[PDB]
Amino acid sequence: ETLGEKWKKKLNQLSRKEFDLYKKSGITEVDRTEAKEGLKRGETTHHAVSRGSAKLQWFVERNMVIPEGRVIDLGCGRGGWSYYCAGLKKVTEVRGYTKGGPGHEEPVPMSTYGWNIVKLMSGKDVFYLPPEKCDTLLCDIGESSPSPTVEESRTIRVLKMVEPWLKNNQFCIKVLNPYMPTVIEHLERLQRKHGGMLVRNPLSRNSTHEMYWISNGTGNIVSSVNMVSRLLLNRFTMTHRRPTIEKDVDLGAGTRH
Ligand SMILES: C[S@@+](CC[C@H](N)C(=O)[O-])C[C@H]1O[C@@H](n2cnc3c(N)ncnc32)[C@H](O)[C@@H]1O
Repeated sequence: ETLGEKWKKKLNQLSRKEFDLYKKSGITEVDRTEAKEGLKRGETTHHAVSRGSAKLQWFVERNMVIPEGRVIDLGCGRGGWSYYCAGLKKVTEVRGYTKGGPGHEEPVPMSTYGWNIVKLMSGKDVFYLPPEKCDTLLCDIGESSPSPTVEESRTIRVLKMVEPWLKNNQFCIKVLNPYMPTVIEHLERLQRKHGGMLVRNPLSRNSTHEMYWISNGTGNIVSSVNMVSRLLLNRFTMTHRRPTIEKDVDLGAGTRH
């Protein structure tokens, strides 16, 4: 049994109180108060539509994925990754796909900087989408469950779905459950063919073991995964540490050339 699986069982043992104290212990998170207030008033400039704009920003500002050209955003939800990429100088097109409907977030229209190169499309199940030419492949799909075997299957399905989109392009792909042995085997095969590394984002909650497979990096996958399981296990053992609060992103306004 893996370190990750032991973490999961401990997480499933927690009360809602213990869980709520645990999920943010020691993490980093952005302050959404201003954005939530302005979005509630219908403002369409400056605000990120979700915490996701800041999450992708963390990887980009570290050169782990460098978005360029035609960007595909699989599972875009409200659009936080798509709107963020739309303001980056090398990006020329952003196409987001998400399921919508009951249980799922719908794209939110915005006029943040570069909005004119974004098209977000709801009613799209990516597991039925034919792959398209693109220079950056982004994917943030993976629903948590209390069952890690369910999570194993959802993770493997995503990795099998993304591979035909990958053709010597930039990428950032969520790996919901990276500690199950079968997932490891797949990731190791994928890194051999397409390179990259798995990376833990500091803005991810302790309630998920998600890691992101990014195109610009090298490293040992098993080692990076076990380090996260050790980190998440250690955070059970202490009284809640309040999260390191950071400033949310300002996505600006206006068209781009
Ligand atoms: C964590 S959210 C992504 C957030 C987004 N990156 C942002 O910045 O706001 C994951 C999204 O994937 C969508 N999703 C889940 N399964 C999907 C599927 N099979 N096809 C398309 N979208 C899916 C969910 O509805 C959800 O909106």
